[PDB]
Amino acid sequence: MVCKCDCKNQNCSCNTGTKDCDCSDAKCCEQYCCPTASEKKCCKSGCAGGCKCANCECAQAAH
Ligand SMILES: [Cd+2]
Ligand SMILES: [Cd+2]
Ligand SMILES: [Cd+2]
Repeated sequence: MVCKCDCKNQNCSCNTGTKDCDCSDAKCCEQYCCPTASEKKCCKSGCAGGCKCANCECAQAAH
């Protein structure tokens, strides 16, 4: 329920893009791995860096 910004990620509804907590309408304060997963859910949320999903910015070869 809202991230209130000031998270441990980037481009996650904060003072660096959108207005304030605009990402989704239920969750956002998650621990993403890549910038293409913050509000793209390009990969399963929870990746603490270097996951495996090649479909995301982490690489290029599907997940
Ligand atoms: Cd991932
Ligand atoms: Cd990803
Ligand atoms: Cd990743």
